[PDB]
Amino acid sequence: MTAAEHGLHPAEYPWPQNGMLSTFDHASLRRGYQVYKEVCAACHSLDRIAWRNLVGVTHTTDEAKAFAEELEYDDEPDDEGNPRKRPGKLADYIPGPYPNEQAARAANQGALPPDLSLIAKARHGGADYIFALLTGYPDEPPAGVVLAPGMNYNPYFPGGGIGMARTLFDGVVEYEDGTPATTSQMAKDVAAFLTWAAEPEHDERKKLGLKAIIVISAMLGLSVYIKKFKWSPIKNRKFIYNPP
Amino acid sequence: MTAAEHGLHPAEYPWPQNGMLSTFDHASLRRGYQVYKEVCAACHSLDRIAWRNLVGVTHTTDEAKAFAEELEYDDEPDDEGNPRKRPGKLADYIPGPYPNEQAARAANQGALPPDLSLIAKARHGGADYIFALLTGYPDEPPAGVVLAPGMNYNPYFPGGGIGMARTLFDGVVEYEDGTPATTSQMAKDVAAFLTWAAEPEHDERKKLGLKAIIVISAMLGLSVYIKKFKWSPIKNRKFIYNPP
Amino acid sequence: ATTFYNVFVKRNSAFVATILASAFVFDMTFETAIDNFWDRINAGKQWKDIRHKY
Amino acid sequence: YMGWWGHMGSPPQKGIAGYTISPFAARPFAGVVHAAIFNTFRRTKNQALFVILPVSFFYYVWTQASEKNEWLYTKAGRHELAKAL
Amino acid sequence: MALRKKNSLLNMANSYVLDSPQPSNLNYFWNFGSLLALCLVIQLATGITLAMHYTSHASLAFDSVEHIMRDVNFGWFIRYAHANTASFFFICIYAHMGRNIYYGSYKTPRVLPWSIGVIIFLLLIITAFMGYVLVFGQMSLWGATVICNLVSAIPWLGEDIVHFLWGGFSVGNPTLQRFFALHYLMPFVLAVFALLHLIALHTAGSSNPLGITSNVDKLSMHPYYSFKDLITVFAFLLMFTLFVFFSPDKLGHPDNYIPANPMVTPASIVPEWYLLPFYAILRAIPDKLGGVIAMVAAILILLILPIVDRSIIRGNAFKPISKLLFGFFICNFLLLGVLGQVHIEPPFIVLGQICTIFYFSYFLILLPMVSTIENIFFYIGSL
Amino acid sequence: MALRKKNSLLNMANSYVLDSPQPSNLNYFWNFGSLLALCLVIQLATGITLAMHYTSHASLAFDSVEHIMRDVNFGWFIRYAHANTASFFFICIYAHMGRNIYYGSYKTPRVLPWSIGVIIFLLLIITAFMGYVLVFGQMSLWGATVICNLVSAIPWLGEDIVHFLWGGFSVGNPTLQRFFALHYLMPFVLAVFALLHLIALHTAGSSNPLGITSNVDKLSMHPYYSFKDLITVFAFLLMFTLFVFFSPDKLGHPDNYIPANPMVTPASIVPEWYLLPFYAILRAIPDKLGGVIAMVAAILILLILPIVDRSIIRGNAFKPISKLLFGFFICNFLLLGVLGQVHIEPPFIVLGQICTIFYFSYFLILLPMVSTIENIFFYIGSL
Ligand code: HEC
Ligand code: HEC
Ligand code: HEM
Ligand code: HEM
Ligand code: HEM
Ligand code: HEM
Repeated sequence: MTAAEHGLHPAEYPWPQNGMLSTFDHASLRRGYQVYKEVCAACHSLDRIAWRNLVGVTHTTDEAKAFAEELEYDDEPDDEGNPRKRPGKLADYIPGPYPNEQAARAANQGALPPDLSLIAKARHGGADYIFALLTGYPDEPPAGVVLAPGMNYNPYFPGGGIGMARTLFDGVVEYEDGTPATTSQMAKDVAAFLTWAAEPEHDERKKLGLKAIIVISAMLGLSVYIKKFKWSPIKNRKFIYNPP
Repeated sequence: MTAAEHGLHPAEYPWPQNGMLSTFDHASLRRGYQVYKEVCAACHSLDRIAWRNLVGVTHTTDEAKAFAEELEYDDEPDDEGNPRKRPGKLADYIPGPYPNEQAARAANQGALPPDLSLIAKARHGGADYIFALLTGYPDEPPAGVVLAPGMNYNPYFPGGGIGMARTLFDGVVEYEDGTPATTSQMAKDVAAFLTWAAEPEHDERKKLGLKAIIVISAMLGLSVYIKKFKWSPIKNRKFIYNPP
Repeated sequence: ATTFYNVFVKRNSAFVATILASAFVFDMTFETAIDNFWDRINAGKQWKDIRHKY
Repeated sequence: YMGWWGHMGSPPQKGIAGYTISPFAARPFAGVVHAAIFNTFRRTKNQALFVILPVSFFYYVWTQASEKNEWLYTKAGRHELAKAL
Repeated sequence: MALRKKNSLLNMANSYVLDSPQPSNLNYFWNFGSLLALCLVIQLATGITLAMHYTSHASLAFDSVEHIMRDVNFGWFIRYAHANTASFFFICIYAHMGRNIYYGSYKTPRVLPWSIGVIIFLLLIITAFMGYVLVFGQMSLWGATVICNLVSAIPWLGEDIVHFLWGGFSVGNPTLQRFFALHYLMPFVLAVFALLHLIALHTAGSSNPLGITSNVDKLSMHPYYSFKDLITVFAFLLMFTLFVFFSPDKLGHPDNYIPANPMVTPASIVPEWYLLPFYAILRAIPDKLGGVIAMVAAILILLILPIVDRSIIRGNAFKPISKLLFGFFICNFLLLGVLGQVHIEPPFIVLGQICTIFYFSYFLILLPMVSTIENIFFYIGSL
Repeated sequence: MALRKKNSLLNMANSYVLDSPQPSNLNYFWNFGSLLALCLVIQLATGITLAMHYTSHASLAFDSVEHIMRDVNFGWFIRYAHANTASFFFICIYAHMGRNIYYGSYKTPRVLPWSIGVIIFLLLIITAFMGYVLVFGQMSLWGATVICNLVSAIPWLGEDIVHFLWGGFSVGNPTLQRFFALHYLMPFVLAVFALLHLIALHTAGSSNPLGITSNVDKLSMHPYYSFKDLITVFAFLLMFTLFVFFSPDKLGHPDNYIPANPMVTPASIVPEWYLLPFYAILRAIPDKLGGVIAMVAAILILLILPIVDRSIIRGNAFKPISKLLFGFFICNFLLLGVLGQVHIEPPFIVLGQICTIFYFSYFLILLPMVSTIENIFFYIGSL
């Protein structure tokens, strides 16, 4: 295939979580949630994440309950069987911007903005792809590219023509921790956040792996000693043959 | 327990479908659908039956499509993602009178009229129980029975106090086949219809059973001949013993 | 050192008891040791490190 | 074709005397350094060709094919691609 | 040498189903073993088929069973076949255990096949209990609730174990999905144990109704017992046919056609008919934990038959007193079954306790006494 | 006599895992058998566990896998363990088949274990294909679509058979539920065949790397191969750990994290990596039916190795030319694997065909020729 049809492959950036012993930077995760909430959530859902998932990752229990309680969710019908709404609870999932696919496509000139809960696992490149894509809109498409109407040129997207316009510009977010909200900073944070969303076990998984590696390594070393020990009678065996 | 707490056990009526070789009377089934539609459907759903299930049992394809097309069902959203209705198709299930349990209970002084798709299997007695219950409202409760408010006395119902009032009265239905719509006739028809609804395979099942009984009987007879044939050398064996 | 063999190793019942008691101790101490190690190499990154702001 | 202990199906053995020592009496890692270096080098040297020849050939084949394929789908390779289809 | 003997794989088959030397006088009660194998095969075939149409999620489970009944071609047959064969499996297993007890199949040298058999019986109970839950009707749910609450009796950890079984704080979706997985698995485990008890038996060979050695007079398994097994296969299939085609719900509880409702409690929560005797034994003991122990002990006590039967003679064919005692034991086991489904009311409360005492005293008192006395009567009686 | 020999059940275990006489010179490539058994055990344990949390209905399946990843305690581990072990299962099975081909384990007297092994290999492929579909991501759906459409090639009945497999007119809910049931079952069938091939092997005993008889010098399976098997178990677990804990998605296709969408077709539909060589063989033949036959023949042709190997010597340890030919065969099989995942473009089209011709010509031409020639060289060479 042409390189265009594949998309340019994203650079390997040194994410804090790259590295066998490295967790996510939770401060970056928190910043990234704020980017999701103020920019991406206009078009993209995060349906597999519940408010409770943020607790003790990015937010305290209280902050997350506050986020839940601001929204209205469908309750069980009342006693006359009429529909009712209730305020959100931590068990509720973060609600999407559109009620269905058709509404989503209508608002985006036919393109359907994917749910972002898994997008870091669902594209080759992961965090790097999300970072490259958000930051990789050139001012002008390379001369000779014909964009379909409502498409934007982005070399990292396969085919080049992406239905999502550039959305991160310096200072679209005001971070609550005083970090300068540059395009690059926001893309890094949101890409980290989405990576966490796709694999929330990441931190625990790598710690258990460290324990496993250590125990299994020691057992492997000992199994070699024990094998050699038990086999030495066979390896050391000597013969004397006297033809009869 | 007291007999009251159990409910009076319904008589064994001679249903056309009782009998190893007997089908439902389909004319009765059709009449019974008309009773369901004009009396019971006000309160009771039949959610497991689709329009297509009536075809070639009680109604032709055309009659059933006519029934489906009179109703509105939820379609897929339109292109602006707004909800839409469509006319019914044969694949659609017969729709219920109430949107949820709460609405059902509110309309029935707290009692929830059960779905009737399985009610013939779900009560001891089956057709006989449904027939006995519909026809078994006495004019006056036996002296000394205290009914809870909104309950009606019916001895066949366990405890005696049933939230469903008497509903079949002579001529509430006008049958399309000219059969006199007496309380007993309507109860018999609707009870037959509900029995069909619970076990729609009934007719086919009994015919295949007849074939199975015949084949398996013949195989059993032959297996006895063959066993005796093959065993005769062992059964017929004779010994002569001469102590050595 | 004969003494050590005689007490902990000679009887298999004693040897298996020793192994399981050692596994208990190892399991508890290794858990604690890795926890501390993990927190040092991932310093300022984890929720416990930023939680104090809230 | 194989028996069991005591009647394994060996031709009769006579006159082979077999000697060995207890695992507790031996050094399990005796001469490990010599083996790990010299013995492994000997065994690897003797098998090297049988691995290197097929690997190098099929890697070269793949390299040539992947490079041609890449080149055909450039601007420069437009004409050669048109002929190849 | 013939191929069926030469080739190791064929020879294993040969040793079990063809050249296997059997006593020449096995009566029809030796046919339950093959019927149980037939039930196991029917259950695997129908079960795996239902699994292709059933959905384990609690929101869909009951409806998936209705879908099988109504929409799937011959779904009604496969469902009823599976449900009814579960009943026949227990009729045949009780018959098989009855045969074994009457004819002293549990005595040396057959203690091991007997003891593995007791485990097969426990696995069958677990399998059938979990399968019943999968329908997720009212009896499914309430039966799971009350049976799993028995584990709450285990001291100290009981409550924690129940929450662990349920995967939750009540019977619900997690419980249903795990029972699906285990119900699928358990029949394969059961098949392995069934095979083990046969392999164990193959060292002694089958017992026979006289209780003497058959080493003197053997018959190949095929063709003689092959063709004799066909008769009961066709008799079984006739009984199967009458239930599955003509009365598919005679052995069923109507309440299982009402979807599970954790709020409404059904009138009477009873297990499936084949577990009823154990349920009666449980009710007999007033203490919760006592009841559970008694119920388990009612099965595990079968393991002591090899010890408590003191007879020098194998089986009951020639023992008039043992035959009478056995008759009473069997009828009492049936009475326990009946008392398992009555209401906890006078006078059945006291009666249930008396039957439970009779059940245990058979193993612990009467069989050891009667078998000792008959030994003496045979010796003095033949002098 | 010792209990492990006296008791029939223990003696069967004893004969396989303890007193089993093994050649005293098995090298590390004889350890794949036990690794495959370990994979099979891991897959059973993790698989049955996933089944407790997975929902087979197409409306819920993908979400149930997300629920396992996100909500179930250690669900992430059990899911990744199951998914990665499926890859390791194929690495080990190819290694095991490679060992068998190199050392002539397929020659008399071991044709039967070899031939049963070829069936095990087919069942593993079917098991792993169905398991992949259960996720119901994009690759799940599109892979099922394309692979099940191959059956459309069967003349006359093909279309009807595909609709029969699907239970429908496209891959959807009925297909998913049936694959769940069968994917659960197939590993037990696979375990039975694995056991059969061992029983078949036990008549000849294991081959050894010299290809001579080991009847002269045997070693008990335990403790020597028990402790030697531990080394590869721990080496395997280290490799397992690095994948499952540190790179759980290295062997995966990202597209399987997008829910199945019958509208959107993924860029490239390729099977899981371990099926790729067969996929390359299929693409090589232009005819639809031809392609399918070739793909099946690529597996079934292994059954003719016992015939086409004309050597008087078992295995390749002493056959320089056969070793070179084997090296080229293995590397070609890997090239086929690579060409299975490239796009159908020049120059890979022609290359794929040449590799496919080389694949078949190994069995049909080169091995018979080379083995005949080496026979002559050994005889003339040693005169
Ligand atoms: C107002 C619209 C809009 C906003 C704001 C928006 N997106 Fe999107 N996004 C889209 C649409 C539409 C697509 C689908 C593009 C297509 O398929 O052509 C999309 C696609 C994506 C994709 C996947 C592209 C692919 O490979 O399929 C990612 C990742 C993404 N968006 C992330 C984000 C992040 C991160 C933000 C903001 C921080 C963001 N989006 C803001 C509309 C938006
Ligand atoms: C306007 C209300 C209403 C009408 C009309 C009605 N029902 Fe009912 N029905 C109920 C209610 C309420 C219950 C629940 C009674 C209770 O649980 O106390 C019920 C219960 C039943 C039951 C089951 C009783 C049980 O055992 O749980 C059957 C069967 C039944 N109805 C059938 C019918 C049939 C057949 C008709 C008419 C041909 C009918 N119903 C008409 C309200 C109605
Ligand atoms: C799936 C359930 C079972 C199957 C398929 C099965 C099958 C068989 C078969 C085929 C035989 C040999 C023929 C026969 O005597 O009928 C047999 C014998 C036996 N079974 Fe079972 N069985 C099962 C369950 C049980 C149970 C639950 C027990 C005991 C509690 C048991 C104990 C025995 C004994 C003791 C024998 C030897 C009897 C004898 O021949 O004297 N089995 N079984
Ligand atoms: C000993 C073997 C088995 C026994 C005794 C058994 C028993 C049962 C029972 C009693 C039920 C309740 C039936 C009902 O009332 O509807 C049931 C349901 C079920 N069983 Fe089994 N079963 C067995 C084997 C299997 C196997 C191997 C499967 C394979 C998956 C299976 C799958 C099912 C399914 C899916 C249901 C639920 C659908 C239904 O209720 O019909 N069963 N089983
Ligand atoms: C689940 C898959 C399998 C398992 C668990 C398994 C297991 C084993 C085990 C334990 C042995 C004995 C020890 C060894 O040589 O490694 C063995 C030997 C053998 N297996 Fe497998 N095997 C499997 C699949 C296969 C397949 C796919 C084949 C052939 C295509 C095969 C053919 C053989 C042969 C021919 C032997 C005898 C080799 C010899 O010792 O010389 N097996 N297998
Ligand atoms: C030889 C044994 C087995 C192999 C090779 C195998 C292979 C696979 C594969 C490749 C998948 C796709 C995994 C993914 O990417 O997520 C899978 C999924 C699955 N397998 Fe298996 N499997 C085996 C045994 C079993 C068994 C015994 C069960 C018991 C039910 C089972 C249950 C499942 C379930 C529920 C899934 C779907 C959940 C998931 O994707 O993780 N597997 N299997």
